Amino acid sequence: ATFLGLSSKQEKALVRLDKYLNLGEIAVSLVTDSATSIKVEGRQGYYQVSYKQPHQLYRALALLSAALRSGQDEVQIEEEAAYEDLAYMADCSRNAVLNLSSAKKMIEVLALMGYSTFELYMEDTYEIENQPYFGYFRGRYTVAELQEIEDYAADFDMSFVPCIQTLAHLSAFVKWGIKEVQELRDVEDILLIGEEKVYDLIEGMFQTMAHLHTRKINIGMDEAHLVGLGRYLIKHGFQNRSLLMCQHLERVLDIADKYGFNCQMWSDMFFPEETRVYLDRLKERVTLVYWDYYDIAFAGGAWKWIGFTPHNHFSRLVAIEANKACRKNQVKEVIVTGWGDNGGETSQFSVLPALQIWAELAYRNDLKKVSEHFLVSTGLDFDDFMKIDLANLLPDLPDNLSGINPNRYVLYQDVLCPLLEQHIRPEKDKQHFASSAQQLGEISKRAGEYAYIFETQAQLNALLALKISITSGIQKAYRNGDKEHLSALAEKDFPQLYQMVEDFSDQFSRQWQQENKIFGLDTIDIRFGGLLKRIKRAQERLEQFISGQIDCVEELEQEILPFNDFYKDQGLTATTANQWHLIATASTIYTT
Amino acid sequence: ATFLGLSSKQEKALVRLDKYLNLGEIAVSLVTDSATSIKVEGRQGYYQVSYKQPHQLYRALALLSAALRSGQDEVQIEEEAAYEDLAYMADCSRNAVLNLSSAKKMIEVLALMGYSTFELYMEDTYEIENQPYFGYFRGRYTVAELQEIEDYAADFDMSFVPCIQTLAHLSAFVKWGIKEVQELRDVEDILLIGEEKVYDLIEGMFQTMAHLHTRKINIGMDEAHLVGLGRYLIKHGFQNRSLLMCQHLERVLDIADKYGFNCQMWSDMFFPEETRVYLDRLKERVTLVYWDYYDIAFAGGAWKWIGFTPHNHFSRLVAIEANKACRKNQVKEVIVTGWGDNGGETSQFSVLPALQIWAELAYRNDLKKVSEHFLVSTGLDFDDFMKIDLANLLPDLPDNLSGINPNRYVLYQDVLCPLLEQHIRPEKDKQHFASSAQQLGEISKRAGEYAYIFETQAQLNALLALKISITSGIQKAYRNGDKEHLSALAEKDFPQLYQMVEDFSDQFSRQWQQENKIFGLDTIDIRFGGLLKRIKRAQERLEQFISGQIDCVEELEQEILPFNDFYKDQGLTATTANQWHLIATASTIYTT
Ligand SMILES: [Hg+2]
Ligand SMILES: [Hg+2]
Ligand SMILES: [Hg+2]
Ligand SMILES: [Hg+2]
Ligand SMILES: [Hg+2]
Ligand SMILES: [Hg+2]
Ligand SMILES: [Hg+2]
Ligand SMILES: [Hg+2]
Ligand SMILES: [Hg+2]
Ligand SMILES: [Hg+2]
Ligand SMILES: [Hg+2]
Ligand SMILES: [Hg+2]
Repeated sequence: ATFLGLSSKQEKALVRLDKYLNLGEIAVSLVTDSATSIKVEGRQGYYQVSYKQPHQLYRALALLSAALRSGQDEVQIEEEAAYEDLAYMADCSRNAVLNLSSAKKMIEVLALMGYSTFELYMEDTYEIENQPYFGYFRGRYTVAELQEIEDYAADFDMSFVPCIQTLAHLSAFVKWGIKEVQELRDVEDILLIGEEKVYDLIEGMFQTMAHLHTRKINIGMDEAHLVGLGRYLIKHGFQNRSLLMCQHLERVLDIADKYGFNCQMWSDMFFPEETRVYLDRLKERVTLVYWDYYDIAFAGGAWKWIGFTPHNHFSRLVAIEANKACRKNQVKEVIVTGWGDNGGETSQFSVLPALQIWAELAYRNDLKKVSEHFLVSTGLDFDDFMKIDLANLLPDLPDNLSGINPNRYVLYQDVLCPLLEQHIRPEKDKQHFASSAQQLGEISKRAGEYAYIFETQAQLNALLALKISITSGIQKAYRNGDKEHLSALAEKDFPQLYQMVEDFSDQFSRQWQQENKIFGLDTIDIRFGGLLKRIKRAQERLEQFISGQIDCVEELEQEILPFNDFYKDQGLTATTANQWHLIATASTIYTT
Repeated sequence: ATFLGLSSKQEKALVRLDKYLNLGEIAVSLVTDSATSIKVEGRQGYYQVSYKQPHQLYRALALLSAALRSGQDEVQIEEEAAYEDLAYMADCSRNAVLNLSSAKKMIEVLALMGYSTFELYMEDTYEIENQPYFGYFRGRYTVAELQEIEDYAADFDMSFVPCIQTLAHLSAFVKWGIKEVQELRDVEDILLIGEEKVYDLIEGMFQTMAHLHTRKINIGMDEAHLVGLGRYLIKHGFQNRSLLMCQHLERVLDIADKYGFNCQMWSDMFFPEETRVYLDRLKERVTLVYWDYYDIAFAGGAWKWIGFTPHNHFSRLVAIEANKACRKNQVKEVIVTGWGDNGGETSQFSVLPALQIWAELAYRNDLKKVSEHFLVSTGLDFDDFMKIDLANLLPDLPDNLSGINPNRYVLYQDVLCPLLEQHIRPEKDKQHFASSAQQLGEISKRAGEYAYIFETQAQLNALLALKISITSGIQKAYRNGDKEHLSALAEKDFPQLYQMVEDFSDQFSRQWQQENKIFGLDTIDIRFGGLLKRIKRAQERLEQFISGQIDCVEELEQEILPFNDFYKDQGLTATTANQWHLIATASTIYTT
């Protein structure tokens, strides 16, 4: 395709986007026009594209590309976006730090979908001068790295917003047993309000970020129960948390003003006479984000924080209702969040379908074109990609319940002491995982550049089917005194499970290294390594029982109880279990 | 030996103690006499033994046995013990639950040393009716088990005291995501003061213990910072912790009175007008224990809570000074504590030397006979046994600093990302571990029934020497670009280290199963498994660097910082690091 009206910047962007767009030998002319967000009109090889914001050029061209692919000659497309800003925020704080190459790829995909803004969630994963422990061995971003990511987004006329923490959720930093860190602490993951060394740290934070072009930052500042209740209380006595939050936020905003920043934060804080007055003054100096995944921006969820497998389906359900509500309430700004809770085990690209869904709702208020446009963004079929969710999609789950994550807890639970066993239907769930493995093995064959993430999932599902088979088989066979069936498992199925887990670690490690810096993979080595050792223990214990070397396997004599009652009121068998250390063992492991 | 004056009970005890005592063909007559704790007098095969308390018969006979072994014919021994009660408390709450056979062996050894009382520290590791999650998958003791242990001690005229928790330090119980448990919580490891369901639980505790003969119990009740600051504060607003502690303790003592129990607790609490008055009333209803390991009982330390290797040497140093001070202040009761912090990795029998030390100080006020008497108790040489400490006994450490535990952190630290590296002297420490391995290999050959614990230590020390060699070798070789030296390590030393770690897990597992119930070993499988997987990663990463498949190993490019500054003021290189999850990785692992 050839163009008239391009800037040199747009020329370079189109060189980068060429592999995605298949515009062919057509002629395109560009107009800037704020009558509508996007307009595409033309026929017989000559098209005019108009956009309101420059970044919207790239979605307009995706719509053109899709329309032509559909075999249209005549094109007449018009879109008025509901939101002035549409952002995607990746988590780089949960062990998985997006590598620069992956950040670039994501920026390109977001450009094509219509996002205006890229955000990174960094608790401690950016360098601060004079704070060598901050992000120590975490793969923290250098200033040069953050600049490179920012500048790459700016090349597509996209904005960049760092999402940091200025009070709480700094657990990876505050663990260091060095005075210059411990003196910054209130309690648990919370910094000490009123400590000048804490305000020194926070100025360091802004000094790092002042090296970027952006002057928009998310400072966190959500409310935590224990704020003011640790070393603060010892220092100062008890104080109204609202009052402390007010003290702290003013200090932070004064630092931010010094570096020219505009601050966004969670609304919580703003849900005694003189503190109410303080509150009303501060609210005017900040933008608020209202979160819900299940002068106000809305934060929606792209579900990739529940283990190894995302929930694009659930994301779609809530996106549809959230979009209605945001429109009703004239919301100007939406941030789609890609959290990574408790180890960052889910692919950074696992939620491309959810991302396209939100783009479509924002621009068209429907999903009528989601497949066609997703094909431009990814080169793949949307329904294929949506099957990435399968390890969570147990047959007959209610579709409106969140967090149900058997992908993770079936994997990590013990074999001899299976804490989640009563939440598993051993035939029904096993057959689902077995079938899912087959479906994903086929998709991976046609997934191209994304095949690697489908391979991980195919292997997980096959691993889960066999793990349930062996685990539930042992419980039955042991209860019924069937040493013959136990010997068979020990001889054939155990070595097969062990090998499958090893192969799964090798595949996951390929996925991780493709997407993330190497830092953080180590926690997963530990978890996989522990699982392997426990599988081996299970085999060994059974062998000793079969051979008569022990008279019973005490693990298998224990009554198993429900793991939690989170979905007891809804009557589910499956559940949500999303902390590895509570899934893997009933013993102490972190505690003293 | 033949006896006059024995009860049938004493007859049975002497049958059990026969393998330890080598009295030969002598004649012994027994007298009860409170003029002194113990008296042994006689010659030419005829001896008279007098004791004040019945249990002291067994130490008296140990002293006789030792005196005869020394080739004495004429014996004239007299001892006046400084303390009316001398107790040993084993930890059964840190993952390692002493099995019944080991409890019996320990009781026999304590009898011979002169202890009056055996205690078990059980946070959640005893069954409570109607609380199925309490001790769930922990190897909690049944009532029948606690009875069997109590009765075995009573057979030697020894008392039994359960040491439980009635407010805090219930972390393994409160983690269960079930309403009937979560409703019992204040915050972290702390039960909810003022919740009637909490008082129901505590009555369950006493109901279990009321099945024993003993009516002496330790209820814990130490002070915790966050008492009253979690769900309590939400329910009730802020309260003076002293006042809450006072409210709670009265309730507990009222329950205890109902079941006939006398309660001991930590003194902390007793370090507004009307609360001071409450305090003074409650103090009269309880016995207090004053702790220091570094109407008042003293709790001394037998150091076995710092990893895989004890510190009998440090225990001796503090025992000597603590004994002086307890005598000066007319203390009537001493409890030697065998804590198991953070996984119970140290042998339950690792501290027999410390135990004999305290017995000797209590009965003789010196250690002049420690070897001779220890030979009766264990069948082994005291100085041999003291070398069990070697993995902690780095040359030139100051002998008065506690917790220095390179046995644990050299083992668990990463290879690619060694967080404790600056606290290691790679030649000096490695040579110490190498030599220690040799010394312990020789001792194990002559250790008899205890050989297994020396084998564990010999293997640990050899493992540590090689792990330092490889780890520091990689840091040097990588910094100096020496891919040849890296290839050598990958080819020879890595497989050797991996095998040594596997063999060490197999040996530790034999030690564990000898001493403990199977529950808890699983956390150690996880830790060992993770270490194995990280060793494999290290090899793999180096291989890819050597072969040119990657251009750098980013892990090895990081500046290493000190791990902590705990002993910075004293100028040490070694340190104390005693939480596995902070040693093994800088990444998040328990956090969300
Ligand atoms: Hg954000
Ligand atoms: Hg304020
Ligand atoms: Hg506030
Ligand atoms: Hg919305
Ligand atoms: Hg909304
Ligand atoms: Hg058994
Ligand atoms: Hg105790
Ligand atoms: Hg009171
Ligand atoms: Hg008190
Ligand atoms: Hg003492
Ligand atoms: Hg003392
Ligand atoms: Hg590199």
